[PDB]
Amino acid sequence: SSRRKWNKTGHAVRAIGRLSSLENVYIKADKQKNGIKANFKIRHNIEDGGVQLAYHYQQNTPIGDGPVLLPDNHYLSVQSKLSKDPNEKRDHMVLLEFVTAAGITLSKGEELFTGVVPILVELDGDVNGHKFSVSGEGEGDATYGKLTLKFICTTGKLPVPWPTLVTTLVQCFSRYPDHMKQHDFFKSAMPEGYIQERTIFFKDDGNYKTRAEVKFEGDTLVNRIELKGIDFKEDGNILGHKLEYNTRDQLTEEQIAEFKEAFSLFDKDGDGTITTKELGTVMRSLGQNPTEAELQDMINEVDADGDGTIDFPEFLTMMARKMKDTDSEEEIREAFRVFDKDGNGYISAAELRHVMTNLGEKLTDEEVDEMIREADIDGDGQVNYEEFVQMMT
Amino acid sequence: SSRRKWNKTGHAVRAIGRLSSLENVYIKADKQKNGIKANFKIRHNIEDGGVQLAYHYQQNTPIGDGPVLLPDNHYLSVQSKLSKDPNEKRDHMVLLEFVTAAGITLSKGEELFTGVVPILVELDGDVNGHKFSVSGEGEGDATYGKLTLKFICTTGKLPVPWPTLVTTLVQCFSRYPDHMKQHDFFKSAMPEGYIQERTIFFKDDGNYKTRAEVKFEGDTLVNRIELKGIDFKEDGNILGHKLEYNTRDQLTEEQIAEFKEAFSLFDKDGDGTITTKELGTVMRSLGQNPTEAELQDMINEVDADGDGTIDFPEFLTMMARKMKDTDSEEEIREAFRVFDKDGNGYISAAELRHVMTNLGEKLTDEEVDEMIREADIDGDGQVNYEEFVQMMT
Ligand SMILES: [Ca+2]
Ligand SMILES: [Ca+2]
Ligand SMILES: [Ca+2]
Ligand SMILES: [Ca+2]
Ligand SMILES: [Ca+2]
Ligand SMILES: [Ca+2]
Ligand SMILES: [Ca+2]
Ligand SMILES: [Ca+2]
Repeated sequence: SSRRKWNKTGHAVRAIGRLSSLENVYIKADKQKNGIKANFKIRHNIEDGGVQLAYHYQQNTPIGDGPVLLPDNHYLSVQSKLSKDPNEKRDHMVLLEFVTAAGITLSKGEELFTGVVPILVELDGDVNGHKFSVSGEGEGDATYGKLTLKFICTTGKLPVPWPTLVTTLVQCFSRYPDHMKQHDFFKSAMPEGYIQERTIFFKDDGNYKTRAEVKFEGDTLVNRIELKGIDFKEDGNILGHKLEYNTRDQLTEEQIAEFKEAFSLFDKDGDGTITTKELGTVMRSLGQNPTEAELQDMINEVDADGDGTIDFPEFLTMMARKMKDTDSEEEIREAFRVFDKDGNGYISAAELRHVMTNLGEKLTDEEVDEMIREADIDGDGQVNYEEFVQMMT
Repeated sequence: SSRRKWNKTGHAVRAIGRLSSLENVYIKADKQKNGIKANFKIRHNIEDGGVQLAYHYQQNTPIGDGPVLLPDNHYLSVQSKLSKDPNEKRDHMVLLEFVTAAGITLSKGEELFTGVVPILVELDGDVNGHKFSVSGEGEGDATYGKLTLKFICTTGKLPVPWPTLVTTLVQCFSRYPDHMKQHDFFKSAMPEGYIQERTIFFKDDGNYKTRAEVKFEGDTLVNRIELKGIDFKEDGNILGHKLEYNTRDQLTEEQIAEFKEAFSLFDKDGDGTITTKELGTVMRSLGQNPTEAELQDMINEVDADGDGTIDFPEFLTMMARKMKDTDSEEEIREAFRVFDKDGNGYISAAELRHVMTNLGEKLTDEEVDEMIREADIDGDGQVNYEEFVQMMT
């Protein structure tokens, strides 16, 4: 039938789009410049529909003369979230970002990034003759590939949309997994730093050319940029400000922080990933004793890059999974039974603290009492299943 | 805060459940019996909530004396869909199943399964003294790991729920990828066949013990089973028929068949998986010429078992992906532009046939006309964007 022919041809053509839709940042060595090159495309959603493509071409070279690491081909996977500060009057962007290297299967610089690192960003721009500046500050935690920053336009109104400046405004904060440590050029160039140059082509519109110096100044990682844009159309998507600010929707900063706290309970050594030993330790603490092979099978069923561990973005994907309403409810039932160790249908204060302390939290009885009090609708001093449901909902 | 503590502890406990939730069928060699062993658990949804667990223990041994293949540890991934025949008065089950081997990273028997194979299934059962029989027939297409069968209770009312009999009622039809051909015990035992024995333990209830002979009789693959159940509770979930029949919901047989037809357009050699060469061929046919490395990157971003190809269940996952309403609409825009080769905003009959013939279909002009006619709301002889949207929606 014609409708069947349409449907199947449609699927095929849509499949081409999904199969060919490279969203990752692809990195290759540039041995002749003792550095790297990258290319990728950014899809900027246009207000009221459509996308504005931005083709990125990138090259990086060391500032110092110390030896650096030149990588085999690989990529970075980026999850970004843009938001606003309700208390901020200046034109601004709040940014949360997780970035993880992958694509390859199973020293001084690395040490600089094991903890939380303060970040300063400064950009002076010229787009079609319009002069502007941006300042940003925040922190980087390369262990989880995490960035949190706030940027301000210090010259008033930004003459271009914030999302077009995201890639320009610190890939040294990417998480490189253990088996890819020898492929992290960005950290290897530290503390002296690297130069990062891009041309960014906005299709049917102008282009940005950027040059940046990324280096430590004392204990702060600093990104200092010059940007120049040319050939932009007065009422194009850029100068005409026709791009969406943030994506609809997104699991929000607060929820992510909750999942991260949960993640830390498993990631006992704080190295940014969960191993079989760590999952085993957690399960053993709650009374379950699966074998090493079983733990490996368990991790495999939710391991996306086959590295044998669950990193934070993998943890997030597992927990953000859709779930049928029936599965969701049964999962909550199973969770209740975990808390309710004696199976009497009520979570006591003693059972709550046993669970949390075993997971690796350090609560006083008074803190446990307050959690109980929060959920204890009928005031009997315990949390029944119905009360537990509300609390988890 | 207490709510934050609850939320994060909740996530952690729920994460344990999702991390530990082995759903795959785990296969290991049983060299002493010249065969294999397996174990897995099935979660049967209980009507009005809850799950009935069924712990499976399995062993298989060859019927013949010819040499067989003993595998390294691996697993089978199963997607099953139960349905009913509205025209069927007998107690019955309609079943569609895709089964794919994995878990291992990068002869006479195999040949028997390269095409569609007819299947007959017969089971004589005794559960708590209740005698019953089931007959089934259908086809297997191991190339896609696909089974399609219909089963009838030939003794009247089935004294147990259909879903509890699914695993008992032909793993020779699993798709084993090229790099795992030496690990396919099931096909290696053919045509002479194998004995398959299980004990299935239903938690807080009775157990099934099964013995089956799976072998070719002429050109038909036959599964002949004896089942005995003991210790079942009169008003347990089994004898009391308290289990859900099918899962809510599921992309339906008709949609899957459309996606399979779409898949075949890429899978030009019909070997059940899409390579970089095949995606390249398809894209080249529509005017796109990505490099081999680009095609490999493209496939990687949607490759789940890292084997470097996209099999049918991987294709389905890619196409069943959630998609934000805005992404969905832009994807349809991009698809339109593919059909509308001259960019005039209208898909002509000439443009439609060019697209379909290049994808690898063989339509007459009259068939193309009918597709146009189906979508051509305003009768101008072409398909505009609004008309295209309706057709894809
Ligand atoms: Ca760890
Ligand atoms: Ca992983
Ligand atoms: Ca209790
Ligand atoms: Ca209570
Ligand atoms: Ca193929
Ligand atoms: Ca694959
Ligand atoms: Ca046209
Ligand atoms: Ca028309």
